[PDB]
Amino acid sequence: ASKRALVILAKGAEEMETVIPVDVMRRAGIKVTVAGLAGKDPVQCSRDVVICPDASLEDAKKEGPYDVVVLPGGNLGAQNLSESAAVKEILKEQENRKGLIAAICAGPTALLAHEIGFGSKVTTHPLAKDKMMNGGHYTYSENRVEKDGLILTSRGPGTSFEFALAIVEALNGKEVAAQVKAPLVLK
Amino acid sequence: ASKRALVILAKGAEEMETVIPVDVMRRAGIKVTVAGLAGKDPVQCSRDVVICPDASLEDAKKEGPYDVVVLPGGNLGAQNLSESAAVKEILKEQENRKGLIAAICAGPTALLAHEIGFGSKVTTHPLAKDKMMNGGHYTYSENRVEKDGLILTSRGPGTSFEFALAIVEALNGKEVAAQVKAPLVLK
Ligand SMILES: [Cl-]
Ligand SMILES: [Cl-]
Ligand SMILES: [Cl-]
Ligand SMILES: [Cl-]
Repeated sequence: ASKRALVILAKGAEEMETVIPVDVMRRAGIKVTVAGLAGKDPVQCSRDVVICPDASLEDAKKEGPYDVVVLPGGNLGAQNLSESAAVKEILKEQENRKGLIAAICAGPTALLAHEIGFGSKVTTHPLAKDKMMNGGHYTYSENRVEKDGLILTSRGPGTSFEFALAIVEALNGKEVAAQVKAPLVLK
Repeated sequence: ASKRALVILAKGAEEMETVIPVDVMRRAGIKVTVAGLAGKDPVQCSRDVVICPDASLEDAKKEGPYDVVVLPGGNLGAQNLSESAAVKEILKEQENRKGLIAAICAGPTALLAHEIGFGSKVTTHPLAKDKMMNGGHYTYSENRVEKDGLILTSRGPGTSFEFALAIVEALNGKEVAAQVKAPLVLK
């Protein structure tokens, strides 16, 4: 069976950090559900790109479990994720079942909000470090992608490909990640 | 007055090559219109991301002229662009007024189809080289971004940030491009 990914899409998400992982994961043969936090209506992202989700989160969360739960960044998107009881339940269940959780840019701050993965080495966007580190519940890294067991984090739009390929490597292995990578013309 | 960009969005466009330039150009303060080739309805991109355009191309083309016309890639998107009389008219008018034309991945093959910028040095995705070079009307480059006067081309999803920043540099200058670049956490 193919691996499955849930990408939780909130108003104010960073559209690059949403689309790059969705696209790359689909290139890797992962079945990706783009789930709208607020419902099935189109989502206005941080830079005004409007993305139509595959499903509401309400519906998608009934079709679990997923091999990865992905949290895009965008400050306002991440705040929305941080405020959601549905997201809290999903991430706690994912942590409890030892499933991967992946978050980029400000996205990792939603892990703090929901008390997920404390003790992990993490990265974030430089501008999100102080938020993430409030209370000292994580150990900070400046690596472009950081993975500490089942918590996978990354820094910003420019690390999105590396983040997505790390997800692919974790789920489908190094060879699939290398095969997906080559046609992308990465630096 | 701010500079203005028209991004022409066709079914089968590469969503990363669509969203990265839109987002980066908006970060640079460019007024970007995402124009749907087929009309104002949501567009299903190559990897099934669905993007809602700002306007139809029919409508957006009445609000010209634009400082840049941007053609995303995606093989099926580029074919759609190549088959469109509306796109032909837009690109011919843009070339005639010495305005920038920017195309990525397979996107440059639409320049061939519409007989735009012959004699220019161009790049494309490696898999689109032979299509682009049919007839020897361009000189090929393996540079990640190529700019020959008002024809700006680039290779693939992984060169999208460099492509977008080259657009920004051309329109708003080197300092604005460097300022936009820094928060992206590029390699
Ligand atoms: Cl943001
Ligand atoms: Cl290739
Ligand atoms: Cl394609
Ligand atoms: Cl910064």
